[PDB]
Amino acid sequence: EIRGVAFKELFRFADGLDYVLMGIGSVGAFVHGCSLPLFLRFFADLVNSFGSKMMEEVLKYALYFLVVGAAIWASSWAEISCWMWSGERQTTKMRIKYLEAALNQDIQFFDTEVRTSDVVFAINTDAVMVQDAISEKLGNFIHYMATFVSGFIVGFTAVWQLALVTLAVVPLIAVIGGIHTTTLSKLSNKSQESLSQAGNIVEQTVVQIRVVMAFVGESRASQAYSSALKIAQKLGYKTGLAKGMGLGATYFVVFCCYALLLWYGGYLVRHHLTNGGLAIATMFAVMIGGLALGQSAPSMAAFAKAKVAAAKIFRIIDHKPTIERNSESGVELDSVTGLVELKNVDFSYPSRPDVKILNNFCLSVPAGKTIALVGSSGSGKSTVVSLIERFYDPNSGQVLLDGQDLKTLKLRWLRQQIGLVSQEPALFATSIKENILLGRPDADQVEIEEAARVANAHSFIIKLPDGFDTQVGERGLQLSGGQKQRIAIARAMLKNPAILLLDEATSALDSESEKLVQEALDRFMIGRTTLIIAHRLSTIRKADLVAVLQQGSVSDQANSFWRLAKMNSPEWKYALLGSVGSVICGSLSAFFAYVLSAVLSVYYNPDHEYMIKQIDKYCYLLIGLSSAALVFNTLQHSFWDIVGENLTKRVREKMLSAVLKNEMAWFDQEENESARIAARLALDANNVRSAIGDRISVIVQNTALMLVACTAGFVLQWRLALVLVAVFPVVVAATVLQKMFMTGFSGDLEAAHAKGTQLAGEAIANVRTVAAFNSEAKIVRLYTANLEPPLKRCFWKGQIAGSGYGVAQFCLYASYALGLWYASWLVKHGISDFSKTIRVFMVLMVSANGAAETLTLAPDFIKGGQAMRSVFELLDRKTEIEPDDPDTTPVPDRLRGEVELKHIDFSYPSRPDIQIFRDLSLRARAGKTLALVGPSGCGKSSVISLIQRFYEPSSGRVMIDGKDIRKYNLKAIRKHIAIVPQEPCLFGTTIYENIAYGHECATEAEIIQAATLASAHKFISALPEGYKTYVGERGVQLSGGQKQRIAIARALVRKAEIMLLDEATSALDAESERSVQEALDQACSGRTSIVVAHRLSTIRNAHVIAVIDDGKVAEQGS
Ligand SMILES: Nc1ncnc2c1ncn2[C@@H]1O[C@H](COP(=O)(O)OP(=O)(O)NP(=O)(O)O)[C@@H](O)[C@H]1O
Ligand SMILES: Nc1ncnc2c1ncn2[C@@H]1O[C@H](COP(=O)(O)OP(=O)(O)NP(=O)(O)O)[C@@H](O)[C@H]1O
Ligand SMILES: [Mg+2]
Ligand SMILES: [Mg+2]
Repeated sequence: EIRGVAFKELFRFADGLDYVLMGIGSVGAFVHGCSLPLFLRFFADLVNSFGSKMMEEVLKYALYFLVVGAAIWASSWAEISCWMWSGERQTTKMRIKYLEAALNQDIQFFDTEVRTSDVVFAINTDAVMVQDAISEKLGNFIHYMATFVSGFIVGFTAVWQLALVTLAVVPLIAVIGGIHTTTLSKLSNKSQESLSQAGNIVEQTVVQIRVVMAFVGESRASQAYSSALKIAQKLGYKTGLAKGMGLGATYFVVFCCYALLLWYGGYLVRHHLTNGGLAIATMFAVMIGGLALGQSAPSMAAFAKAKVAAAKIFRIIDHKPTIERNSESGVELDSVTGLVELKNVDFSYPSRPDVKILNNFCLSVPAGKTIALVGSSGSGKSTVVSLIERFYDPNSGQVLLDGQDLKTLKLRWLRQQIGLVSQEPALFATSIKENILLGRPDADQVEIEEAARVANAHSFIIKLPDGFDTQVGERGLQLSGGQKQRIAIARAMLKNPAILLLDEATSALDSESEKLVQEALDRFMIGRTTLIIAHRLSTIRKADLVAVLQQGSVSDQANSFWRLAKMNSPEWKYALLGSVGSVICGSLSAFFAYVLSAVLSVYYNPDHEYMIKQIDKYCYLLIGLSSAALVFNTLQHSFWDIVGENLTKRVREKMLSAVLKNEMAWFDQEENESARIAARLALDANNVRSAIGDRISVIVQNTALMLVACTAGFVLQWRLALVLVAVFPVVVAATVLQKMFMTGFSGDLEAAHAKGTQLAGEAIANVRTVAAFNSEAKIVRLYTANLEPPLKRCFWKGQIAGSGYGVAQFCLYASYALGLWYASWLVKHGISDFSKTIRVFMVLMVSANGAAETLTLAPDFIKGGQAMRSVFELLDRKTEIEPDDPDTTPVPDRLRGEVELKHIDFSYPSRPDIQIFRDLSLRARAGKTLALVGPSGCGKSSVISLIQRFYEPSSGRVMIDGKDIRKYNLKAIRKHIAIVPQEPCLFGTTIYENIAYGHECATEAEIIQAATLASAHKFISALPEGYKTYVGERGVQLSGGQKQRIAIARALVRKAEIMLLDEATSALDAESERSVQEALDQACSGRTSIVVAHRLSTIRNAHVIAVIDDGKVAEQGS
């Protein structure tokens, strides 16, 4: 465990405006806290002048009443509004600083101790925790502490002995608070770690959603999510028990102190030290102070959790990169020529330090000559590029640029002078114009068009209906395989480099397109040096020099609450128990007041023996009620917290199931992206937990207190005015809370922050891409621009919450003061008695304090309405393609494999103007392989997407074994289909689990057999941990050939009747490609295949050869 930061450390992001907002909020909280005890003492001093003509007194007291009401209104408004706005400002600044600190970390930091889900969780949940600490909760804590201090001061003014003996309660409260905060901080640390793991599971599931549904992995993902959430719910159970114990102990100590105060006051009255009224005022003040201490628990609860979260964030924020770019003092060579050398480079990756990738590696790329880096799969090559880009510093060697060590000069102008086309083109979620513009932000439109033209990208871009502004793709999945690669080539070529690195730039392209791109590059590489990694002889022939790499060298209720209750029925037992506890607790509060007020009339009896006996009896009653309050506070808090934990866990499971049940058209939307979906789920769960589950107990307790106050008013026959004043707080609280909830339940602008979260997710998922193009500052600027609208919306919400709290406080104070005036007027005139009114008004004060505690929950209700609307909008949505229709034609156990497409007319939901298929009739024979060929955008992968019902054809019929796939069970039919994705990314797990993802249960021997049949066993066994090696966030800690061989092994261990396959032989050496192709041909004999090929030599015995020309039925015979 890591120790949390100091409380002061929470305020390192405050500026002058934040300081003045915090000061105004603190002044308002202090004045609001002192308003009540000074008001009571002022009435005590006002009684005499009220008894003592009348019109002048009434007018003066009315104007003083108006002044005090205005002061209370302003103070209670500021205490909420200023604190909310200041907390939001500091939280936004801290999020921006966290993103900026994370973005300029080393590359080795992102495959070691941070993931994309980790940063998303830090931006969302930990930041909300820190905000809740520095938001209006701090203002409430200051208000309660001011109330306690004011009560002690006025008690000291009235009776100094009683105030002094009251002052002995603070050490016990301090000890209880310290113990409770320590336990809560540790439990919250563990719970937050578990929740981060669960969020990682969710994000990884959504990112690879096509692979997840293709291999029927929704159930496994849901089970893993539930298993992760079980730990969090157990820690929540423990947290609720700890909170119950703390609140019970605090109430027990406060009530025992009350009884001791009562007995000591009786002793003082026995002598001639103090009279009745002074003890009355002191009892009132001490009661208010104890109630304030009781209500100040949620602030202390949030403080420790947010201290832990802020420690977690500040660990990343204060972390300094080990590369240590020499931005202040670098060489900054002026006229770079192009001579780049690797001299005696000994390099081993930080993730696997034992494996030495390069030993004594020497390679001199000349000033203006091209080097073709031929070599084996998983042997240098892409690592060498990572050395030139300064992704990793060489461990025991040197990298030189024009005879200058790269570590002695800043890497900013390096990456500005290097144009990189990586193995996997990492495209962002913006438009393709912004993706191309990443190379040079300050470029004209004509320059962008020229860069696209030379990179052979203009033809397919101008054909798009939206042109260059086409905003498609999260990982580029809304473009074809070659389109995103050509866009990456255009992006790299726009930034005119002196050194150009092409790590398999051609890779997956059509023959004509590949020739055009390579010729344009050749006429583009005349004056600049280039390092090219390519396993195709076409580029090698044109290359100037060739280097062979071997062995690392060179050779409302109706729609929100009742639906939750129906969903969460099998907890109404626990809730009921907790409910009664809360109710009981509230009763004691009222009851306690009554008892104390009764003692207030015993003090005046001259009979000392009878008075002493009454004092003793009431002291025993108070001790019994104190013990009961202890027990029932513990019970109510523990059970309400277990109810909240069950609520949140069931909500999370239901939301994840709803997300995973949807179709591709849903996932191909800007709102329904992986980082945004994960952030939505996490924020919704956190809001329905903290703002609803943690407030139901206090809501029902205060409601019960107010109702029992009204019931005692009816039983004891109070006047109609008194019961009206008692009822008024209930109506005010109900109206205010309903208004805040409806404000929350109607409208939002969280999508502005959701865009920032998604931008951070893309930036962290593509740290190599953002680093190579020096786009960290651009990402930070876009993040700040996205975060401003949430800042202003939260400003407005804080304004309305402060106004509501202020008006409610003013109404309560006005009602109480008018009641006080009426009661004193009744007593003076003798129309009513005295002791009865005293009990009436003590109970009234307790009820009003409970109502204020209820009113304190406005922002929580607003965010609870937000969360409820979000979760129910997610749940209500119904999918277009149901993953499993119960009433379907059964799938035969031995599927023949007669997959066909008849008159298929298909248009993607996104960009629906383009008609991908116009009357496409493709047929695959039973058990025979079929090859799909054509241009890049002809739709070869669209056929694969149509086979698995990712999207439905508009007017086409896709047929399986002579039966429509629509009338089959989608989950059942998907178990007989095995695919390999076009760009085979892996999950954030081991090789063993990645391969085992293909089949439900496949023990160990089957996994080994699949690995051998994919010719992947050799390198996996050569790894230090074998099949248990962690492969990275998306398989980043592996080469392309190894990743694709692992994907092939997974598709093989699926052992399906219809292996769709694809161009899975790319990114593989000629020998490796031949071995994999021979093994696949041997394994797939007798089973139908729909393999697509870009190199026609691979499909030598593919039987039927089908071309896709004009998106229609082209030649199919051969
Ligand atoms: N971040 C990383 N952590 C650990 N190992 C890594 C990492 N990145 C790459 N490797 C390993 O580096 C080894 C060789 O370097 P690499 O650059 O992947 O080779 P390559 O020859 O370019 N592969 P390929 O493109 O498929 O032909 C592979 O076995 C990888 O598993
Ligand atoms: N989700 C999507 N939304 C919109 N268009 C899409 C989407 N997915 C694919 N496309 C388009 O579908 C067309 C064909 O792409 P694809 O189905 O990958 O064909 P392909 O022939 O397999 N490509 P390639 O591997 O490069 O040869 C392209 O114009 C894509 O931009
Ligand atoms: Mg490579
Ligand atoms: Mg494709």
